[PDB]
Amino acid sequence: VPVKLKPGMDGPKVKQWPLTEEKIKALVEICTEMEKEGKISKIGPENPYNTPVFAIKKKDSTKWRKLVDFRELNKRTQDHPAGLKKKKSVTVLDVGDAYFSVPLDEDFRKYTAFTIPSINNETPGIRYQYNVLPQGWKGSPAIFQSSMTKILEPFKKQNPDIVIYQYMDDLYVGSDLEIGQHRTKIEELRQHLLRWGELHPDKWTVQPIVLPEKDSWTVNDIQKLVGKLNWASQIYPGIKVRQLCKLLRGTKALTEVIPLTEEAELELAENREILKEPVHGVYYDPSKDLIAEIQKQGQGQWTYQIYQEPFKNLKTGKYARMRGAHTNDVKQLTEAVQKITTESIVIWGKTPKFKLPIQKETWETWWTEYWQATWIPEWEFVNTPPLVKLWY
Amino acid sequence: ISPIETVPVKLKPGMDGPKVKQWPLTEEKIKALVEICTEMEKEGKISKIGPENPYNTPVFAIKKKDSTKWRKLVDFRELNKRTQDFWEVQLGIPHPAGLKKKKSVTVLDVGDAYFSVPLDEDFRKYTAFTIPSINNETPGIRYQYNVLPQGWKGSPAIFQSSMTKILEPFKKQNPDIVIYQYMDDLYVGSDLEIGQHRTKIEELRQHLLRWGLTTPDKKHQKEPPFLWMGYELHPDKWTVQPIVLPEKDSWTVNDIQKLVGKLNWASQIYPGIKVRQLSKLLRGTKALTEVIPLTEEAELELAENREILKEPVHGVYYDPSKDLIAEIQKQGQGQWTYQIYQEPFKNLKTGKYARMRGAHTNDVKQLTEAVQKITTESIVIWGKTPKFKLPIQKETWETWWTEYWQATWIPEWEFVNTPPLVKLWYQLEKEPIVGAETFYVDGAANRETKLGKAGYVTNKGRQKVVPLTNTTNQKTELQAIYLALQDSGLEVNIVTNSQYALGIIQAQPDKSESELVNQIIEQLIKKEKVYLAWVPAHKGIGGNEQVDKLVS
DNA sequence: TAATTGCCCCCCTTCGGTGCTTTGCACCGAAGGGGGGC
Ligand SMILES: Nc1ncnc2c1ncn2[C@H]1C[C@H](O)[C@@H](COP(=O)(O)OP(=O)(O)OP(=O)(O)O)O1
Ligand SMILES: [Mg+2]
Ligand SMILES: [Mg+2]
Repeated sequence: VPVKLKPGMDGPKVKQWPLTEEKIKALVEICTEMEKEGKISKIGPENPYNTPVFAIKKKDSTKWRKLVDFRELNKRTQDHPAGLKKKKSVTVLDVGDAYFSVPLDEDFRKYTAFTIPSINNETPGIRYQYNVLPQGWKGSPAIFQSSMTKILEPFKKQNPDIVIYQYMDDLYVGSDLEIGQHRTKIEELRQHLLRWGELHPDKWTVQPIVLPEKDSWTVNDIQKLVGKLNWASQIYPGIKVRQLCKLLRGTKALTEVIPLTEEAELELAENREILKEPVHGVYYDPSKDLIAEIQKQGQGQWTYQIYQEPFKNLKTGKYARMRGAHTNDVKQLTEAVQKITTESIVIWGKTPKFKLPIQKETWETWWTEYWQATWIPEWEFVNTPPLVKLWY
Repeated sequence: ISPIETVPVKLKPGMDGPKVKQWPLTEEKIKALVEICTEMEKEGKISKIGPENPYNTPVFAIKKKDSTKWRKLVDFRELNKRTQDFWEVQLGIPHPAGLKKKKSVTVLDVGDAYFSVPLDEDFRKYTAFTIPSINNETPGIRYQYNVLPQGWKGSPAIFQSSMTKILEPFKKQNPDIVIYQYMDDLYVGSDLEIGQHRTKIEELRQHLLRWGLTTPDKKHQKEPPFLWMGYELHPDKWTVQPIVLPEKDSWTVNDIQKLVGKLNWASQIYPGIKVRQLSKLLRGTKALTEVIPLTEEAELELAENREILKEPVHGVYYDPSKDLIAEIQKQGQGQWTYQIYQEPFKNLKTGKYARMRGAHTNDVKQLTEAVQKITTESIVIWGKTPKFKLPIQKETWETWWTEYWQATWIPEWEFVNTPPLVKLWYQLEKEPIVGAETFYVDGAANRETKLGKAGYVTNKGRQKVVPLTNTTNQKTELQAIYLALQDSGLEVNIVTNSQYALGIIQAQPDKSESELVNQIIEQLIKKEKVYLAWVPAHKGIGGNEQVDKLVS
């Protein structure tokens, strides 16, 4: 398939970040094996393009996997079942290896260049380019789509109740059957793929905005409640404060107990009822991009909002490791990013643009040590503290 | 020249070769260029050309590290602008601290490194140059490069790739030989006996000669100490080659820049090097020849750095069977030193961190940044992250990273009780303080007259409004919080309508680039209990709207 | 005004771009200077 870049695009020119010794050794072994079978070929410096590369150790798997960050190439390259989210059990299968069977267009190979670094810069970095369809590039599924449909046709017709979606390197196959029956179907699908050459989206609850409940309210409590309601006014038009604001009249001590008036109590009940109901008027536009904001709430708790336009959320959730020791904040944030990306792929078929609540240097230093997925969402870093925790 | 395959190079689309005239050259330079060009023409490294070639590029000569020998350079800036882009394969600089101890060591250099690698034929016409005749009259001799020219932006990457290709078979046949290659410089370490190591060295030299890469005996070092990449390598230790700090009575901007650069270079093995006071002298200066007097803070720093540099220090070689340990120490004014070692008092490496990232920071954030810098440098050099020894209590770090809104982490670390400890100087109360006085502070400023006002209306009737000149709205809000802190007791509750001031203060800074924030920090440290509360500004919340007209 | 070059890593300062709500302020990357290497 003669792939092309987007009109007016140049090509990826991203520098390689340093890697640990074990990662470099694994990459050297993997790339030697790949070059032996012609999947990659050594290139020189006259190729001006580059994408970063690293290695990951997948979930409870002792085998290293080479991962290429094709985000710039994916953005520069010119190339969804609505019932999958409603399924009962979704299993994600890695079908990336198949991509190594179909060659890649010659004129495009130069865009897949990458550089393996060296420990202590003992030697200049070793450059390779892909001869076959690489894992992580968005054009690889778009080129292997025909073969994927050909392979899956004997399965989908035999199992019409199983919904199969493909994103990049991952097959999300979902069913409404029993977990044992689901595992049996997964084994059948494996065998079918070999011969032909554990999500639970039903439990994806939203995180609503809850006002606090108290038998005695102070001036500070009413002030915080009024601020929270003022913030929610942008999300739920028709929310009101007025009487609560009238309660905060004059200068009073923050610890003074102020009784709730009848109008204030009635309006608070109305406000709670409005917050209970979901926001109405949000529709997923496939043209616009997804934005996922993450907030750290402490005690191993994180909250997130996936939205396409500000103050109009398409999904609100709360990732929680519930401490359990696990003092690593970067590991928790990486796991949250991976889970949110998987949810976004299942629900909308698109990875979201992440607004990570972390310093850039810490993320680039440590994120590869905990990454388990074969895809990398685009992310930016927010350097502004949230005013008041309003999703907790 | 060499049987090396050329790297195909092309011009940028739509561009043509340079036509830059040769500038006049001195007679010494002309004679050196004539001799070099005659020798190169005899060996086929350059070829005579005539009217068929319309391109030209100025040439000149400089002195090499070894004097009495000239390096011929070409000002290929136009051709470099019109040359295709390359990807550089040199990703960094090897460090002696990353070297393992080897029984036998040899440092090799290849003679005329670039001139031994052929240049792409179709590109050769673009490398045309004219050697001017002595004095004048007779026209200069026009040549073109048949090999990699020095001064062309494609030469380094091409040479490095070619050298890697040349060294691949020998390294495959000799997996027990360690070869560090930087351009044409080859460090070769082995655990063999000296006789077997020299036999292997002769085999490597023959292998290089088969590719047209001569290794002259002048640049072939066989005995320690080895001069490698600016370092002196001994069998069990390494040092930097001697660093000569300039001794000037009157310092210009360029002299201060050179001194700071040399001190930064020296800080990799000399502990305690500080350059902050000297770097502050470079702020606001315009001309590189402007004389900057020392400010009696740069003088003390210079004296301390000189005293540090007086005593000779050395690093040790990496032992992969032991553990990497990085100790961090604070020095004040946002400066940190660190030592990476495997055994106590045997430093593999030393360094400093003094970056001032952000307008407002505290010691914990700077320590985290220093840890990140050390981690990435250690990953570069040794391929692994070290175990940290930090002057911060486990409780302090726990409180900071659990109460902070950003994700922060420090790898496996242990507290070390070194007197200048890292701590948070104040804590904001999570709940309002009973019995304490409550201030409703407010600040406004018109964005036309650059004037405003600020006040702290109190629940007990106290109030005060101050006018402010040349201040913005944010400055007025910060000044209102400062007012609240000034006229309060040891315990105070503060309510403001400024999320900017809240964002600044909740980060718990101890130093800032703004004097107002510094005064606020001083007042916060003075207090015992402080609770900061935000409130929507124009929504009738009493106090912050009861009398914000006072300041509006 | 001189001396005129190229690539790589680092630090320190300056300036323009971007973002976000608060058109001021904070942050970041590129480019200038310097050091080191070849
Ligand atoms: N100042 C410089 N400008 C441009 N290229 C340089 C410079 N210094 C070194 N190089 C490049 C070109 C050289 O061929 C290559 C190897 O460096 P070096 O050993 O100093 O010289 P060389 O190989 O030309 O000569 P020799 O070793 O015979 O003195 O690095
Ligand atoms: Mg040489
Ligand atoms: Mg050399």
